[PDB]
Amino acid sequence: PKYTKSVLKKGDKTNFPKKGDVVHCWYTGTLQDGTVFDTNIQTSAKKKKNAKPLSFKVGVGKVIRGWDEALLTMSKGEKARLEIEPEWAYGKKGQPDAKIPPNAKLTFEVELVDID
Ligand SMILES: CO[C@H]1C[C@@H]2CC[C@@H](C)[C@@](O)(O2)C(=O)C(=O)N2CCCC[C@H]2C(=O)O[C@H]([C@H](C)C[C@@H]2CC[C@@H](O)[C@H](OC)C2)CC(=O)[C@H](C)/C=C(\C)[C@@H](O)[C@@H](OC)C(=O)[C@H](C)C[C@H](C)/C=C/C=C/C=C/1C
Repeated sequence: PKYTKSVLKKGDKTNFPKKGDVVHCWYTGTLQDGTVFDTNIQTSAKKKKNAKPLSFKVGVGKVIRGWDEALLTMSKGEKARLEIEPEWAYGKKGQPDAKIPPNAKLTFEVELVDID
């Protein structure tokens, strides 16, 4: 796989998402030099899902390839760090209009909040 995952806080080890499911996630993304280019983790309130965690369906290509594959190995509660090679993120061109330089390897802390 072209990502690397380190478990930072262990999940419940029972509830894992399948390719069907909708996952609810908090995240922070940093570029190589350390600058966080995006987070949804909030210092005003979490409360109550204000603001709301990210939601998408796993395994169906709604998100970048690194996220899609890594979410399938996480259990509910798990906070993990993910280093994703450019090939499994925004690749050669990157996404300039969204702060992603060309050929950036990207590091994300991700936390699985809930699965339905
Ligand atoms: C302001 O914050 C943005 C998130 C930003 C966008 C730009 C990137 C730098 C970034 O900074 O986040 C970022 O941190 C990032 O790289 N992320 C977001 C967190 C998950 C991983 C990654 C990502 O894959 O983003 C995604 C990346 C940008 C796009 C994918 C790239 C690969 C390709 O396979 C996919 O095609 C399907 C599109 C953005 C998302 O996580 C959102 C949730 C999903 C989509 C937009 C698409 O799946 C779309 O499909 C048409 C949908 O079905 C959605 C649900 C439809 C509804 C109406 C739109 C919601 C839009 C929400 C946008 C949000 C909260």
